[PDB]
Amino acid sequence: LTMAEYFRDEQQDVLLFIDNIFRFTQAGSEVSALLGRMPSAVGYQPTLATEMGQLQERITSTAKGSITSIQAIYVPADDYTDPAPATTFSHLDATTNLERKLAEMGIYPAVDPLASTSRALAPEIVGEEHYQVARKVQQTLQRYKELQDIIAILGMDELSDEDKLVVHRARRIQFFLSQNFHVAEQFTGQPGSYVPVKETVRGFKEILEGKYDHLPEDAFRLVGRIEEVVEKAKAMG
Amino acid sequence: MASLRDIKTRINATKKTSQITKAMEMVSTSKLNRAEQNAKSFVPYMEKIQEVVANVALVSRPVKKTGYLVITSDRGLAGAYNSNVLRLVYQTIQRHACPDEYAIIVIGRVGLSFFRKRNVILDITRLPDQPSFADIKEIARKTVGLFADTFDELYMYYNHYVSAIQQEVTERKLLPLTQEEILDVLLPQYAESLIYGALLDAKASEHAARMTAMKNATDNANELIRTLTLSYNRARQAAITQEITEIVAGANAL
Repeated sequence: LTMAEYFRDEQQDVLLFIDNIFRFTQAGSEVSALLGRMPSAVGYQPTLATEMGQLQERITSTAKGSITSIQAIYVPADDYTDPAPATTFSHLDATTNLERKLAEMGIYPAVDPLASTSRALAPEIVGEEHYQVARKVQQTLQRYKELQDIIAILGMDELSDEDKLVVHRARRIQFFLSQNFHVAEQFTGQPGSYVPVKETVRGFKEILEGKYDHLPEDAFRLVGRIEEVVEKAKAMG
Repeated sequence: MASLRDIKTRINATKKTSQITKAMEMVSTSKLNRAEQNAKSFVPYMEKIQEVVANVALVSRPVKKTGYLVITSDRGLAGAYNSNVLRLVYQTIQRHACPDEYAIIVIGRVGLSFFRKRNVILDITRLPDQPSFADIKEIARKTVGLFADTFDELYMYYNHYVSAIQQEVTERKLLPLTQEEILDVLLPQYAESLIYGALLDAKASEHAARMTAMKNATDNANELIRTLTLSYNRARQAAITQEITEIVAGANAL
């Protein structure tokens, strides 16, 4: 941090990439015991909160220089209620919460479409068009979420001709949320893609607007710009 | 992660669900072995019709193929029993001709539900009596089904019955190719007869398809327990471990 703090307070904008800020707090508990401290919840250091407060705000942009930081946050045992990442949440302007479920679904990045947030989602920030679609997606993703217990018990047979549609869209939207990461290829073999914001916004529009309700799911899996889906679509037959 | 008392709420919810499910399976298994009772009771009448309809050596293809008759239930949780038939119907209508033509009669709301929004409706049937389909108010449909002839040559859509719950959807057809010369009396009593039999086998399916769909749910619901029993124990453990760790760590503090 002190490194980046240099270029910010001594001179320009800085990108601070901290990989697993968790390991900081984690190592913390390792010492907290030997310090002769009273263990807190879960056996974490009774100072866990403050120790992170004194190392976060430091990672911030000022009137002198700007700091755009992206920190990896490990989730111990997939428990977001764990003091480490929990306490971390109130330290970010934007979050991306990764789920193991979505991961095994094959949805990558496995990013919770209803958990991940940003202070940016405002019409007063991202514009109306981008906003409404934003929630529109989330809306229909949630509506699908609720339906899941029925599907898991009664299949889709007793769902309305209206809820079914929501099951298709939702899925295909939850699939289009998958992406080709350039730092992937060597494994899967697929090249990769950077989808412009205007093209993401648009792509989902059409999907919510139902130009694609004919194309099968699998077509929308692992792609870039919405056009590609149509391409990979025909390739299916 | 998650709760404990929120894991109990799920178990018990699932349990009371399996209960209600398996209830109806048995209930709909009780409505299969009454389908025979009204299936049998119709065995004779059918025999003593084809025996009459032996056909003298002394209405063939008239003009077109037009209207259908589509058999269903009013109630749900039958598996695909509905959608299936309501597929062939919707196919071989739009696999047919594409004007507002090729007209329709439906038995059971669920049918009329889809048929309604799509357009080409002719009649209605609601509240069929369940395992005992009342041969009576289906007699009003033979009338509408025939007198409609405004019509030509109808086909009937429903599910057949082979051995408890296993079944398949069909198009057997009817109004074509199989005093003296009284056809004015056999034409009618030979449709009333078929549209009826169609039901008994339709219903026989219904109850069956439901008997099963209410097993699949029960069985599945039962697995939802396993998946939860597991997550309950785990959350039963971490909890009794945290409580203790708390009680000691608060003593060593003294």
